[PDB]
Amino acid sequence: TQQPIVTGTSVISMKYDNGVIIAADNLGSYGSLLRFNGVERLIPVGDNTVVGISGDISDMQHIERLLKDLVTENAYDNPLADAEEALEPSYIFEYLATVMYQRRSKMNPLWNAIIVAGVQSNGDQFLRYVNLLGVTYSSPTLATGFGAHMANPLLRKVVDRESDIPKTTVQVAEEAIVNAMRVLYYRDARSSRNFSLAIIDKNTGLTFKKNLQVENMKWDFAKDIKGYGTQKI
Amino acid sequence: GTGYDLSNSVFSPDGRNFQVEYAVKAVENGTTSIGIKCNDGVVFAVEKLITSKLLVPQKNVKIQVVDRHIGCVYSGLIPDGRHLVNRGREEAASFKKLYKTPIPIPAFADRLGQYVQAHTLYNSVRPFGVSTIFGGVDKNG
Repeated sequence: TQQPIVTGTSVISMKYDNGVIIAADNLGSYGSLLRFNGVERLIPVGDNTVVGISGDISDMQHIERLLKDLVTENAYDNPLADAEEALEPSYIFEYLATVMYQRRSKMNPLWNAIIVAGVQSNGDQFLRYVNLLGVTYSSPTLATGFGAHMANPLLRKVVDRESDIPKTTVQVAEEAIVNAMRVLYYRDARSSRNFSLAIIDKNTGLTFKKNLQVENMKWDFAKDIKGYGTQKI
Repeated sequence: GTGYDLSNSVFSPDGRNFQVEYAVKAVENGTTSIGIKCNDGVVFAVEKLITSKLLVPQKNVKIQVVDRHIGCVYSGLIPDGRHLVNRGREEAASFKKLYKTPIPIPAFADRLGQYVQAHTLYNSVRPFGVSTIFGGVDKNG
């Protein structure tokens, strides 16, 4: 892809004492047009990984097909594919990063930003980020697009360093994620009120919540704003 | 004349390809493998010879999977069976990439049949030494 067409906006994610949380809206934007509502931008790989993709939706569907084929080809000649030697978040992220960097070096990038979150087999939280340039990095809080500018401050207020992760319950992290999504819907022009959220825990498993809505909207004060300076009525 | 069984894909005066029949003989010398088509699906079974108790039980899997719905077992030269299974996996992957839907069982059967028949078309390639029982469930049952 040399220019994105149908795109999806920010994808946010954070860590907590027992796993990871990742959210993304359900909108496919055709430029300035909010064309496609209901686009699931969270792709659950297996029962232990979730990939959140922002950017060109065609490349995101290509990534979906590649991940499903990776799962299928891992199941080949692997009697433990449902136990040991199963696809880990680290394996999925490394495959994705290899693909992204090779496409970048081939001058035909995958115009996306990908956040791979999950729980390793040893209970450790995996949460990393890659983009169309092949840049890979990880942090207790990750976000793409506008979320990297607005959602990341609110998420770092909850988890600023690694030591804060064991102190963060799943409720606190989910509340922070929902607050960040609300602020994004406030200030992002290519955003949607409906979104999807996923909580990967080392004790509960893959928790996939669809059709969530941004609530508790503060708009009353808008009735008092009049004019653009000197206007009184 | 004579010597019709020395090269593959050579028609004998009685209208036969003896290399294919020799591959069939190689198949007959292999372990037993069966398949049963029931009402809602299929079942595959195979016998694994324990030449020594040094073989780790439950390992050395003989039944292979193609896509997520195709099961394949084979009797004969196990490596040729693995080769055929890899070819079928490539065919199923291309079919899913192009037509979205998982490959139907008759389509997979015809793909494997065309592959083996092409392998019985040239003297520069040896016929497959396997008989393959495969199947699964598709939109037609």
